Amino acid sequence: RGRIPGRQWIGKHRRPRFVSLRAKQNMIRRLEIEAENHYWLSMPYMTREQERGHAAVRRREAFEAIKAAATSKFPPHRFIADQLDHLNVTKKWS
Amino acid sequence: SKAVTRHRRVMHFQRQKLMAVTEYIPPKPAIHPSCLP
Amino acid sequence: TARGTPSRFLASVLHNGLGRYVQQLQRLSFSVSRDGASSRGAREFVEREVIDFARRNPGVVIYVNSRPCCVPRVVAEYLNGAVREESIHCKSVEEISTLVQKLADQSGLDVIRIRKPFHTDNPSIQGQWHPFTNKPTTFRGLRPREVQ
Amino acid sequence: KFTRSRIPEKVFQASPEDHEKYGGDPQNPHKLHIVTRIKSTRRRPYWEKDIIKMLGLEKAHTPQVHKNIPSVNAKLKVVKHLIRIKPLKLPQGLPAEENMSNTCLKSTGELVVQWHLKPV
Amino acid sequence: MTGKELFEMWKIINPMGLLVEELKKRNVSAPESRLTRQSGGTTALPLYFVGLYCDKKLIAEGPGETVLVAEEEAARVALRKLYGFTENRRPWNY
Amino acid sequence: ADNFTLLGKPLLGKDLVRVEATVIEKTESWPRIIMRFRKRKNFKKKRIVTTPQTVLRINSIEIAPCL
Amino acid sequence: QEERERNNQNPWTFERIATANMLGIRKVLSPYDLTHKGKYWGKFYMPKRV
Amino acid sequence: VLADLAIYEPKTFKSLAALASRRRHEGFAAALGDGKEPEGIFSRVVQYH
Amino acid sequence: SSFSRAPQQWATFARIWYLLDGKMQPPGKLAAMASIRLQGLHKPVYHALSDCGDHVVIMNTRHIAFSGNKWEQKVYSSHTGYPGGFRQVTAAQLHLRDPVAIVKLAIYGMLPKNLHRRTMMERLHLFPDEYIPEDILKNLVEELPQPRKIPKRLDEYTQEEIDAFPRLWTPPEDYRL
Amino acid sequence: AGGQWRLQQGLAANPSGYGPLTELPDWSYADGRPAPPMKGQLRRKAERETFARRVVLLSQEMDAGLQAWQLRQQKLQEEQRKQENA
RNA sequence: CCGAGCCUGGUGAUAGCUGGUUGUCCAAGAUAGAAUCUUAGUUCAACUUUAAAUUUGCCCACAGAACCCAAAUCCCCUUGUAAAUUUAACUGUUAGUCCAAAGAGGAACAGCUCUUUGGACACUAGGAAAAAACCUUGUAGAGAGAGUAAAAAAUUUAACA
Ligand SMILES: [Mg+2]
Ligand SMILES: [Mg+2]
Ligand SMILES: [Mg+2]
Ligand SMILES: [Mg+2]
Ligand SMILES: [Mg+2]
Ligand SMILES: [Mg+2]
Ligand SMILES: [Mg+2]
Ligand SMILES: [Mg+2]
Ligand SMILES: [Mg+2]
Ligand SMILES: [Zn+2]
Repeated sequence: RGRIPGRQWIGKHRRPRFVSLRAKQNMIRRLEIEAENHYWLSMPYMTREQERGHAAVRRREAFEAIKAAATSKFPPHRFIADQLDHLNVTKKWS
Repeated sequence: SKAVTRHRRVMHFQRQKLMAVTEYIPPKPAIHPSCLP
Repeated sequence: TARGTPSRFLASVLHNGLGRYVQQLQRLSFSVSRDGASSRGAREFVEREVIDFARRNPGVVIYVNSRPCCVPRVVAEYLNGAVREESIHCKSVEEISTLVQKLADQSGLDVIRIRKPFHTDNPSIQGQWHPFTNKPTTFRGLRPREVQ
Repeated sequence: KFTRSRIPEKVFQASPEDHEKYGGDPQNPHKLHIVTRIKSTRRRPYWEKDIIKMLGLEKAHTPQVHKNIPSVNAKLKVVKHLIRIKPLKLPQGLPAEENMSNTCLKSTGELVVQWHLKPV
Repeated sequence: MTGKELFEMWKIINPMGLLVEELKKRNVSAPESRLTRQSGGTTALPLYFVGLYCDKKLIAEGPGETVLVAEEEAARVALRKLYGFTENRRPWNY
Repeated sequence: ADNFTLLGKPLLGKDLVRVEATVIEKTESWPRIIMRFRKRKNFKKKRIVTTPQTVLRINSIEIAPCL
Repeated sequence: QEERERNNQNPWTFERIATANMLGIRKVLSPYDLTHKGKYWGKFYMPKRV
Repeated sequence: VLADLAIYEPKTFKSLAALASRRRHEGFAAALGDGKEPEGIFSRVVQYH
Repeated sequence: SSFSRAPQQWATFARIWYLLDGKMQPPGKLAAMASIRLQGLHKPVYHALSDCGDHVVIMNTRHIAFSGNKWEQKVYSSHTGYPGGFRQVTAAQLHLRDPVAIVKLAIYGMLPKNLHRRTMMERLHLFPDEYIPEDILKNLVEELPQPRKIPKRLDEYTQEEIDAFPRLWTPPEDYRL
Repeated sequence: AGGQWRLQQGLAANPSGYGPLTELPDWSYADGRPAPPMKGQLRRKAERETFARRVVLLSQEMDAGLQAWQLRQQKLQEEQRKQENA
């Protein structure tokens, strides 16, 4: 007795989940935070034409720095010291 | 399943929470309008 | 694994912290090979900073064997008699130095799981808790529902 | 079907009592939005998650500064439900070069330029 | 010595007799032992608390399985308190 | 102490107390094992760590009359 | 109906929450919901709903 | 630490419980009148900068 | 402290004999508290490995009262083991047969479902009437208070309370009553 | 617990975030000497300086854009003046 | 052990078919479709990976994009950010399930089937009872520290002159 048809959370007939005041409080909190977010999003500080052409310089320097870092790709340097330090394994006290 | 159904199609939990929070909160005075007034 | 491995309660040797602190690493015995690319690290360590090690730590004693070995070893025993064998085979000098320094810092007691990260021989003040601490008494000591 | 939701601009039109309660003066408005991520980027569309990635808020509970300008407010509107925002407060003026190091934030959205680390 | 207390190092006999001897050396009356609290008296695990009171004033309380164990433990407590070797005493200075 | 105590808001004054503690030993912690395993996917990996640990002993505590 | 939707003390109404999209609820919702705000579910109609 | 304190020195934990009860009473007085009153003495807070 | 080690341990982990009276109390609350004390949660030294339980005894289970129409609503059900042995008895008849079974099974449900449940149920004690064997009305410690109050009856309300209580309305004289 | 109260009072919801419980030094030499800064505090402070420099640059760029708009509007004014003078 | 014997050789017969496939550690990584004696497969495209050259790449601001007879979309300077294209070399995936939404078929049935936008799963963790697909939540460790997230169903019913 007490069986559910098929799976418990899907299909034409499922186990009916219900709401709790815990979830109600949680969601009202989320949405009131979102309402104050709307408020603070309002009243901008500058206009489109005011803010049009100020950051293009910084964006340009950023993109050219990225280009330089990407172009800077080569093999590393090789050195006689790094090569010949492999000879140091056969040392022994005389 | 389909949108319109013969039975009441059980809805998503988020939606059911939203509908359970959104109701007509009747504006009542602190005093009942019969005994005092 | 904790249940497979033994355990101990945290403790110090002889209560070293109260009195004068003493470096309770007693002895080191290095076994190195003249030949062998594996013993190059030990040889260069003995060259540079084993002298400085002994001079920094006069209390400890150091023996060097310098005998043919396919693998260089370091043996160290502590005040308790705790033995510690370690293999420095194919090991760099800076990490060998850190190893020796940590052995000098380490005490004479084998490393295993510690049940408790502290130890207080005088834990309880104001009297240990018993069930009758936080409840009152009765007039001339009467149990509930008792005439005399 | 599910699509990018257009927001009517009338939503972002403050009322007199809204001003009175939030203490946000429309005249002489703030300049900078402190932002923090409250919601999971999972179970969210690719545009929302990659937009917050572009803004640079992969890490939660991390106050990050953006401008108060329409181009950014667009993305902020798009991912508004995922974030707690608040404008920047400072009584002590901009941080001087001498006080670059003794800076500290507050839960009230304020930025103290000096941090003496002891009570009044 | 810091760890173990007195009577693990220095065993004694007739602690209550030694206690009355000490109290009469200090010129006070011979106190009486009185059970303050008890539980499970008929139970297989009797538990008693004995207090040593002089002139209607207490000096030491002691738990015990039985009355004798409780009173001798209270005598030991009084001895520790008198000699000043209470576990809550000033640690050794360095 | 046995009959009193002093609370901070949050912490007490510096010169009011003086808590001296000595370091006694530094060691590698006993080897702690961490492995991740998944089912029917040949995903198995093991790793062993030896976290460093230090031991202190508190020598003495004293109180100043400065209230 | 009109006086109830005028005099409801709830500061939160389906039209507001939907036109705002304050929790991505347009996911669970339909575009028809914008005009079928709360009263409708498929063919049904709850007049008490607001 | 609250646990081991209540274990080994119950007098201090009883002091803490009395402190908490008094703070509850101060909070109730504040719930009655938030301002327009002298704030609780223990409810007073420290300002750091 | 300045106590000895073994006596200190003994007094710390010792057992306690709690008593309660079941005169007009709810078995729900009574079993909740009895479970707390049997587990020994009230001891701040509680951990599952040490059986820090305490003996509990309750009196006058016969004079127990539920909240609601539970005397009829509730159904204590048990299967004997044979076919058709699926017996059910309402709380009323189950009480008439055995007045303690209600409270003991209530605590049986309250307590954890580990094998310690049976041991703690053994430690529990039970009496439908205000009478006790000598040993276990002797070896007691303390009688903690009851969860709820008992409302007074008209014969119990003194006269001065009635006089202090103001009368609310004036009846007309012409009325049979 | 109490994080909301700490926030309404002005402190961090988590005491480990900021304040005297976490920013102060955790140890000092018995002789009274100052201990070296720990890596957590060092990285937090570096992050704070980066944050502050970012705030400064952002505000400077916003003010520069506003000033550039003002200059461009003045240009437009003076060039209309030129036009009707022609 | 005869739908046509047993033995040997070709013969290690072939098999898109089943099964199996050995030491340690790390990183990136399921992704439109077309043709096929083709749908248990394969080839190409796409996706994924690797190493390099180059520069624009994602979000996008006004404006712009049909007569017939709705949610959104395309392009798109700025701004926010750092990726994208091309080149050289292959492999593998290419029989997919639920949910929300727009539709069709069906019975306005299916844990049904088929397309589209999106999400999750086939990767870890907490919760709804156990629970793939529901809600929170992702970059990995030691802790005998702390603050939060989603997170517990409420209902009792009809007198009448
Ligand atoms: Mg099933
Ligand atoms: Mg659908
Ligand atoms: Mg044949
Ligand atoms: Mg073959
Ligand atoms: Mg095939
Ligand atoms: Mg990976
Ligand atoms: Mg573009
Ligand atoms: Mg299907
Ligand atoms: Mg199906
Ligand atoms: Zn009335």
